[PDB]
Amino acid sequence: DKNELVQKAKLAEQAERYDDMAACMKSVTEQGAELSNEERNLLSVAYKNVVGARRSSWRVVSSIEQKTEGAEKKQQMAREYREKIETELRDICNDVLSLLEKFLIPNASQAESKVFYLKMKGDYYRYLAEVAAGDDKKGIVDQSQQAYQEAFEISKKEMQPTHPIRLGLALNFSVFYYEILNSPEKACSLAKTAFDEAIAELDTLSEESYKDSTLIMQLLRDNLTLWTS
Amino acid sequence: MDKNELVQKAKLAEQAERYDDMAACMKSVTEQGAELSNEERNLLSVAYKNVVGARRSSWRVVSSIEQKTEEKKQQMAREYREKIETELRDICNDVLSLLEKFLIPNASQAESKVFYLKMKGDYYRYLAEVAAGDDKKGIVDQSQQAYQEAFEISKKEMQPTHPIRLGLALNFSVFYYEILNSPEKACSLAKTAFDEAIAELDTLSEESYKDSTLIMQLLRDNLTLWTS
Amino acid sequence: RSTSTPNVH
Amino acid sequence: RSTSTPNV
Repeated sequence: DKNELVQKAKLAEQAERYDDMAACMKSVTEQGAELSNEERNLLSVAYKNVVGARRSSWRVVSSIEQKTEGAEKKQQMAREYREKIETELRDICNDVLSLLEKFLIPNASQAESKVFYLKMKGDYYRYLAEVAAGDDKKGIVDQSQQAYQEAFEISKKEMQPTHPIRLGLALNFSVFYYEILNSPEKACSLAKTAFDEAIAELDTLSEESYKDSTLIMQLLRDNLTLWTS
Repeated sequence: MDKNELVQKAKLAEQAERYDDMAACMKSVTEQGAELSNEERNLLSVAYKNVVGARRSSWRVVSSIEQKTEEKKQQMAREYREKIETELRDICNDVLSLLEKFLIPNASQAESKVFYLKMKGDYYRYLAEVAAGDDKKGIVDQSQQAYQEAFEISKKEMQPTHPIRLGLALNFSVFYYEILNSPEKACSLAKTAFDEAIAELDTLSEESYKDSTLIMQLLRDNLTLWTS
Repeated sequence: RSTSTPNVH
Repeated sequence: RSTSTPNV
């Protein structure tokens, strides 16, 4: 019952149980019908929290693995755990990504929905990239670039420069440039122009998303200052 | 796998904030039958405290929602509480049984006896937080008795400033306030453990002063809170 | 570490 | 809410 599955999802969220939360919204999406946008947001929160817990564990242990340059035994132990954490992290990304390919992107009927799910697809391939090594990696990076790019094209054409979603896409796509493709200048100019373009049209801000747009603009500018360091 | 390897795995898991992994490691260390070193003991305690801690904290949130929904919203909140509850009893039963089978019987010196008897008091207390029915009065008394024997062994064999003694008072006092609903016995217990330790700040050491003073601060804060 | 888009939310 | 012994 999509409305039960959704009500439990918010219960899961208040209890800080994001894997339960993510399981509810997963099965909602699987009912094959277009997600509402309170629904869409519930799915995005769940999986961002579920995947983010693994990303953060990965980074801690990956770091231990590098600070233990043999120390072979400690380094072997760290490697093994890293790879165990990776495989949780890949299952999570593949889960999301198959939801995107199978239901959410095909059912997206409005432009804002397509930019949102294509960004999300850019995001989950980027999390796979953070963690890919070798043969896998170029393919994975290409897919992330391609989703962001498509999203970026639609959002430039359809949305106001201060729209939270267009701003967030520019934020994440610029992060992809800097962090995954090691191209800081491209990252800086993508973020600079998204910032400047939103300053040029502050009249387009609305009461109900004012807050998010404003926060993302600040995050754009903070990365820039970090990247120019 | 061998003890020392499992310990290092527990420390990785801890560092990665993956406490279920951490508890699974230390459980299996315990299950080997050897008496736990006290680094190990601490690792077992941290993993399991963080594992039940999450449940305890989700239980409280969903319980709060349940009591305050007056539909079929309440049915859904009840079922979720109960699911959380059952995970949480599975966590306390597990520790409880590792305490009965390995840890309490292997405990050679007074210190470890107090430590584990305390932990047995705590995990019964977590069961008590969550118990309804005929279950309850027995869970409680189990807790009270683990604390009480722990308390006696500490008043006789540890200094007033031992962090493990001080910690028992702190939790024993919480049991009194929160479970037995005896605020007056709780304050008296905390206040005497605070005063006796404060009269001996000298005798603290470098391995223990941070822990002993921090617990002392918490005895006082609880005192402040319960006198309101 | 660069900052990406947080939850609203 | 009362405070119990934290982790070391």
